[PDB]
Amino acid sequence: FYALYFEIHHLVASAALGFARVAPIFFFLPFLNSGVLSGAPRNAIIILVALGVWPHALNEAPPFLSVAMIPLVLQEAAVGVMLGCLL
Amino acid sequence: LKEPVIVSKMAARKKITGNFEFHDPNALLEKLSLQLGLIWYFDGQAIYIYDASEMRNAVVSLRNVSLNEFNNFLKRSGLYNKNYPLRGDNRKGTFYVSGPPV
Amino acid sequence: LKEPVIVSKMAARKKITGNFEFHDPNALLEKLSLQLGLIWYFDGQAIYIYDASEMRNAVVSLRNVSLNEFNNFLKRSGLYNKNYPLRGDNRKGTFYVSGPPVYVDMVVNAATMMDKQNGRQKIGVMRLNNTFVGDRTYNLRDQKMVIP
Amino acid sequence: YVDMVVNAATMMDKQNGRQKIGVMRLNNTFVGDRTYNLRDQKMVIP
Amino acid sequence: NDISLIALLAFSTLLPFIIASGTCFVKFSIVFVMVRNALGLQQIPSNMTLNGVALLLSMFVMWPIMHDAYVYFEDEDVTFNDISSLSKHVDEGLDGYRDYLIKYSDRELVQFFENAQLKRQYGEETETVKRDKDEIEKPSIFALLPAYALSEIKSAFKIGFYLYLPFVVVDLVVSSVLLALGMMMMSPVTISTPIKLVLFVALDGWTLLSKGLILQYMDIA
Amino acid sequence: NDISLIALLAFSTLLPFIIASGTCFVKFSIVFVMVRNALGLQQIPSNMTLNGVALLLSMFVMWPIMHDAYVYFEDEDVTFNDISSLSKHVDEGLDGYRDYLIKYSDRELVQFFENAKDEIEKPSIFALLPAYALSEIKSAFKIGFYLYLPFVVVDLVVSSVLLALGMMMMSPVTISTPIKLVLFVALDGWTLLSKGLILQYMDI
Amino acid sequence: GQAVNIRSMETDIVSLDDRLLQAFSGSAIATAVDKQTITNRIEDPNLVTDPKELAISQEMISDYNLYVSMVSTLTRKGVGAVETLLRS
Amino acid sequence: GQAVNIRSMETDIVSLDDRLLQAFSGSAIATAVDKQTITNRIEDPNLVTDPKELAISQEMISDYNLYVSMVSTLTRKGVGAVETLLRS
Amino acid sequence: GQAVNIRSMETDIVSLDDRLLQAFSGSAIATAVDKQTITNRIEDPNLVTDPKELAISQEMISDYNLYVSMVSTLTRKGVGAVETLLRS
Amino acid sequence: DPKELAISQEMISDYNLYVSMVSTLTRKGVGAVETLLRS
Amino acid sequence: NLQTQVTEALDKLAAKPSDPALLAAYQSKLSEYNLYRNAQSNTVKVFKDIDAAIIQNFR
Amino acid sequence: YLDDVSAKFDTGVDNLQTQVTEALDKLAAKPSDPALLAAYQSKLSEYNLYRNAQSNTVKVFKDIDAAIIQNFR
Amino acid sequence: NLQTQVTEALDKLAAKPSDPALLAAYQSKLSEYNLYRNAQSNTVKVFKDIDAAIIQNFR
Amino acid sequence: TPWSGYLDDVSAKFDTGVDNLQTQVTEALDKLAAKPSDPALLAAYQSKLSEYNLYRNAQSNTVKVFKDIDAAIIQNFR
Amino acid sequence: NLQTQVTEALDKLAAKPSDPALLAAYQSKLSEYNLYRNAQSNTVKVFKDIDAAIIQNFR
Repeated sequence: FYALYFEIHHLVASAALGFARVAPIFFFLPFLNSGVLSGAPRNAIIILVALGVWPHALNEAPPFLSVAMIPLVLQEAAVGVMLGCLL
Repeated sequence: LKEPVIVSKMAARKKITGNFEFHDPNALLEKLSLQLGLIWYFDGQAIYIYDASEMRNAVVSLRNVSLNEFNNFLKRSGLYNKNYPLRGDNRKGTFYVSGPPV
Repeated sequence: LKEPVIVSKMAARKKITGNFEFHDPNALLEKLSLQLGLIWYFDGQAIYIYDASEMRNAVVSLRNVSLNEFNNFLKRSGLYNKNYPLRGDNRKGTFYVSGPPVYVDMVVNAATMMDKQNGRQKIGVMRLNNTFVGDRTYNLRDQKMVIP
Repeated sequence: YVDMVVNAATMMDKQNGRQKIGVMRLNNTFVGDRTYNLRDQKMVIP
Repeated sequence: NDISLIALLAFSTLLPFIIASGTCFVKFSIVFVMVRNALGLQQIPSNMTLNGVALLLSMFVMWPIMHDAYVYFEDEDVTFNDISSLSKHVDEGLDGYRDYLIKYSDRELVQFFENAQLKRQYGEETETVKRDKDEIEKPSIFALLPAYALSEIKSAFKIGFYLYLPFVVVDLVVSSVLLALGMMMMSPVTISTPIKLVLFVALDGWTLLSKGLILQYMDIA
Repeated sequence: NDISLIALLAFSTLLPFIIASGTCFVKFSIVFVMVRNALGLQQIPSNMTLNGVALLLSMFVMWPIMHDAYVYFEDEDVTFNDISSLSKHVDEGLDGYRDYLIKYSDRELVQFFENAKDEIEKPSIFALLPAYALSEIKSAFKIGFYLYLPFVVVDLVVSSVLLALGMMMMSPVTISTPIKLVLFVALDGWTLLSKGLILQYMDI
Repeated sequence: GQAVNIRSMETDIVSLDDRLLQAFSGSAIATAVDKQTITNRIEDPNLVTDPKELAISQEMISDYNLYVSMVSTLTRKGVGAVETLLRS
Repeated sequence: GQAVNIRSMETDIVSLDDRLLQAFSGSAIATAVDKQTITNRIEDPNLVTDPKELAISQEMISDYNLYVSMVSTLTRKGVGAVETLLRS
Repeated sequence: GQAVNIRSMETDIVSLDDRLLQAFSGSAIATAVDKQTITNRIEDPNLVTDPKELAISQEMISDYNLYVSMVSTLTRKGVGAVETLLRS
Repeated sequence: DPKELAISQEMISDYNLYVSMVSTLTRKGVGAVETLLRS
Repeated sequence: NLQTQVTEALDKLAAKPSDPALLAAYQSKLSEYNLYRNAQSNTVKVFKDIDAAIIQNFR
Repeated sequence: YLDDVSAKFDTGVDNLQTQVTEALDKLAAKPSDPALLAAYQSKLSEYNLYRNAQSNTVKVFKDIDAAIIQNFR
Repeated sequence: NLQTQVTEALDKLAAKPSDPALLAAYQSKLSEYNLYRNAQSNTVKVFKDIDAAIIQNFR
Repeated sequence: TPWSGYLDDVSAKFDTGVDNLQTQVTEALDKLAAKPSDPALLAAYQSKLSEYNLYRNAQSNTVKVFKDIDAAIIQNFR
Repeated sequence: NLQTQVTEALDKLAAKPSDPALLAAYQSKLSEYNLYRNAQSNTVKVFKDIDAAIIQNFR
């Protein structure tokens, strides 16, 4: 019964990279910024939106494992402000 | 029908319309349970109605009581339904049952 | 068909359209389960329908009954299926069953519920003919000799 | 109606055979063990 | 039986984040920061107290929904004998929360996520489901709560746009009468601010917007 | 007694939100900031030293309601064989809060909340807690408009006397703001609005 | 000697605190009668000597132990859940 | 004997919740029937007088302690892992 | 021969500051005597050797723990309510 | 089990520290972008 | 008042420590006072620890 | 694992659990023979050594994994 | 590989759970195996506890 | 390698302080059970069995005082 | 240097585990080394624990 714990544990690993793509769209949009949204339910919404759009299956192991982690966030944030500035 | 009827709320989302004439109701229930897809049971006090996708099954073992004695208890009580009988060997402890959840 | 039909959740996303007619549906159910790809089972009260990718397998061991003892129980009750027979040696405890998910989990659950529910001496009388019986003692007054 | 009848039948089990003596006169034998002092072996008959 | 208690405490810890997402508290909170922003006051009226007044009406509407959870789960016949009926029992426990989500969410935005999750699940070869599933089939609980919270942001922004209108019509006529004189080098926001406060208290927007939202979920008598 | 140890704790952790929402602290804390915004100030004096004095003014008028709850709940008749007489008994302590709330809340709005006179029964505590706070925010806004008005006049008259001269490109905030606060200290407006705020609820 | 009441009192009150008052008083009374009931079972010196009665005595101290500790943790999560929204 | 199903093929699920709910219902009926069958092992007097049966029942007590505590802290670490992400 | 006093006098408060001084001074004497009560219970060595007096001293320790712990958390939650309001 | 639980004692914990590390980096990651966009 | 009938049976055994009926009766008293006192000790103990747990919970 | 440290005591002796029973079956037949009494004390006293060395090694191993699991957290 | 030479002494006592020399050597093994297992679990634990404190500090 | 510990030090410290008691009780059981009536042999093994009982408890109870102290250190690990 | 004269007195008891004078002196020795070692373990422990509390405060 060890893999059942790993399924919720692969999800929470998968949501961190999912947060880094779509968070600076939640700063740019006029009906979604910090001027219109509070602090307590902000971080609840931004997590579960990325859980519904993640392309790979959640129970599987992510291909993130120790490749290059500090430059990967600046990759996904830089493409994120592109989706913000086009939208 | 001289009993109250309890239709569940998973079989309450389907709808119906039309001119119905009640002159033989226990046979009207037999045709409509099969044309729409439903399962029903009448215990002598009420008529329970489920949808066809709710039928469950189980296997239970009697250590020191035969099936033929339990089958004589069902004939004397009033719960014997010949539509959903009890599948099993006549002198054993294991059998197979399937039907409505009640 | 005089029985209610149970279609699974994954096998309801496929679609079919056309003009159909029913006059012997037990032969029609066998043909459409192979052209479209499906598995079905009729247990005397209902018809369970799964798609083909839900067939599951199992292997179980019986410590004190045979397969031929269990197959008469399956034939007599009415759950014996000649399309999914039992593959195994005729007098052993191990076999291999595979089929629809409502058919497989019943046979295994009944097999592990018959072992948990579950030598004769005999007398022979021999009259001797060439020797006395019982141990004797010989008081030959030099030494107490015994012959068992 | 159901919650009264269930509890009133369980509480009756927590609320809840007679022996008897028979005298039989025998007719063809004495009673009790007898002893026969036949001086070869102390024989007893129960 | 004992690990059913483990499920209660594990349910207990993620509760206010469900209130952060699942209930209609997200509708009350957004329009009250907007009426702070539309009046131009920045810190006042001190939104720490504005969290409390927005929570108490939302619990006051959500209370008949959450009260049915107690009566469903304090039943003395929780323990069943089969593995699927007990999982059926927790489904029919969650349906009173679930159909409330069905009534007030958008149709196609929930419908987009099942099609989006299945092609994630199996692949592209799975055929898409159209609008016509809605009469018989129910979606999952994890494909609902994304589309619910975005849809309420749409409806809350519908409200937040509307009462922004009667204040900004004021904010242009003050900036024009100031330029009707030669008073160009003057901050017009400090003249618009008195007549900005009267238009909400003479209209008495507090005691009619608060009544307006409760009719959008429940009725009286 | 042991269960009452929970409720004593249950008051204390929820205490900084009921005083944030169920007393006249909201009116004191609101007028003390827009008086800064009337003078054209941003960070003077603070948001900290203004919240401190607003806490003590509300501590005057709220303590006697809070004081009777000790001696009422210290009494010896807490052993009762009945459920409902104790339910009456804890209801009889909170009526000091109820008469405070009904005095400053609107009767029509709490009947609306009651659907989802007052002498035979008091209305429920959750039925009027937003109605008190929603009436105070309107009245603090209403009293906030009033004291905004004389400072509008000094902003306008000096803007017209610079336009009376030819100097139209001149920022009047560096000149009005000296004239702004002398209108508030020759009036001594700080020491008098604090007087009548106490007199608005508690009589002299 | 035993006794049971079967039908729980139930109606529709749109009023909210009094249902919570019945929950508080219904818990306060049930924890007050039993604190006496565990105490006079222990102070009665006949019941503490009988081994038949000792098996019950270990039960009731556990039933008191798990109950109030359960209410302590649910309320703590209850008062902690409201803390996360207003603290911001 | 015992039974093993051979193909633990990844039955793809529409969301992860039904998998968790079937895991929760797969083990709640498990530990519930264990709690009777060791208590009734204790509660039957003929089961406890045999020394041979006693160390078997000694064994299952140590298993029952080890089972639920291995499931308890695993979810306790799981709630503690997910809240540190969702708090932010 | 022991003694009790029966008069609990009342002096009028002129302010809230005059009120808080009685609750602190009335408690500081009480918290000094009971700790000095339990040491003289100990420092008299004939009191700690008797079985009947031990449960008396057992009771007086546990009341002392529960008393000062109950005044600490209230003042902690009291000043904690101050910090949040001043932060706002 | 004494060797399997011990090697499993590290195996649960290291993947838990890694998942906490990747979420805190996203917070300082996007938080550095948030303050730089306000500039 | 249990300690009274504790303190009344030692004296007849003190004046006569060889009577067979009394020390048997004395043993039946003293083991029960042994059983009573730690019972009182164990019962105050649960009331302290669970009361300390509440302030441990809310701190 | 905990079954195997138990079963190593059930495998290491062949039929000792039956050897004590057939002995006392002979002891209850004629409990007055010197060769039958002397053989039983050599056979009865070996059994009590066996089961407490069955239950104590699993007891020390019970708290050891219990020490393992609490150091997860 | 310490558990290997632990698991090699159980079988000779299994065939003979009455040898005085074997159980004397076995107790010297098993108590020493008790000292090995919890020491290793507790020592990795400090290496676990202190790295989470850093990320708790930097978050 | 066949490894030795500090607890294996003290146990084998008992085995080198004594020299032949693991076998000196074996030659007198061969001797005394040969003729089980000799007074110079009955008292011979009673001086051998008795010292066998003190030495085996001394090598045993030393272990328990030397275990729990090392438990007390590891108890002070966290 | 207490552990030195611990490790020198066990061998005469190893060579003679029946001398009545020696094991009496040995028990007064060996229990005294037992009280010293855990005392040293407990006294460094508080000095670590209170040292851990300062970094616990300033973090």
